Amino acid sequence: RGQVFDVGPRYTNLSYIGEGAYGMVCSAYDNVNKVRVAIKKISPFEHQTYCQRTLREIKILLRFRHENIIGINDIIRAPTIEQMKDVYIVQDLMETDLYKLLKTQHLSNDHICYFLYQILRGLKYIHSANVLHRDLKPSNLLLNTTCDLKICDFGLARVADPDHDHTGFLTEYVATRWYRAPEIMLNSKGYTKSIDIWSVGCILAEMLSNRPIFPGKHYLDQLNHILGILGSPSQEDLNCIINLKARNYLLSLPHKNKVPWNRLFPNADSKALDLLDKMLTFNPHKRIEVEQALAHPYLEQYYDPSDEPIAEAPFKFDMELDDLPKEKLKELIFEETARFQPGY
Ligand SMILES: O=C(NCc1ccccc1)c1cc(-c2n[nH]cc2-c2cccc(Cl)c2)c[nH]1
Repeated sequence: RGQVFDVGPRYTNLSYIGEGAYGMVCSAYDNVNKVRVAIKKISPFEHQTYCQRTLREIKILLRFRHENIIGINDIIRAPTIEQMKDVYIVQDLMETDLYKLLKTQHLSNDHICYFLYQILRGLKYIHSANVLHRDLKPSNLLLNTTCDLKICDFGLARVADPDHDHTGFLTEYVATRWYRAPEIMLNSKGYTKSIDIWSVGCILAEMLSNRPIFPGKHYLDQLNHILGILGSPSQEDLNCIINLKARNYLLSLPHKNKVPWNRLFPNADSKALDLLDKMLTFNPHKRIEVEQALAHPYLEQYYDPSDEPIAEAPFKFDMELDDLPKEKLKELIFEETARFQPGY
């Protein structure tokens, strides 16, 4: 529908689901497994940025194997790099994403607790492979008819690099704004696992009220919203911010008191709010880690370290495809998708 969707013989009966930039997603029938599946068309070979997000995601999703992470069952493309204009990614078909649910459905504490658990169970695996998602948000969280959750879209995911994390004040950033951590606008490049935890916390706050917690309308407004609820950062939290332009801005701000979680979330579970507090901690070094998040009393009826697997092996270092030209990426996208062609 709309435009060309050439998913070959093995997939039939196309139904539009949704799209976006350099992509488009339909549902089809897998004749080999007799089950309906989701397929996403990708046309990234235009400029490097698309190719870059497409290579990462294919490279990661293909090495990752986890119940709460979306997998790639199949990849359809042309037999030659010279004929390849599009690439099709076959993935599990899910009923919906968390973004849609929050629009019309009120979640029970049980649903909130289970959804939270699956997010962290999957995030733990991701960080085990030394990888950051870096764009966690409701729309990147898929649910099926029995409320099984799968994290998707690793287009902004990078290998963790905490040693080269520092940067100047008000540094431009690409991930979704409502879920950007405080330090992003202050002095962080986003190469620390503490980036993801913050977003999860934003997500946990949004699940409690069906509203985004920090809905900034622009870059610096995002920091205002956060400071408006957590209140002024303490002296010790302020001493960790060594960058002067960053520290002075915070200093130039009038003293603001923190708003009690139970003031914002009246009918929320106390154990939930306590964990929310740990996740939405201003100081990234103090912010609770994922494996602590699971061991938290709130997730007590699900927590089981033996049933929450980690990666067999991480990614050695940051993927160097950062300054790699359009041509080499297409070649790499081509080489990464080879295992799915019949002549292989
Ligand atoms: O990768 C995915 N989404 C992220 C994304 C990035 C760029 C462009 C489009 C989608 C994705 C979603 C799904 C999916 N499975 N079942 C339902 C979906 C789905 C739900 C809501 C919206 C879409 Cl567009 C797709 C499979 N892959």
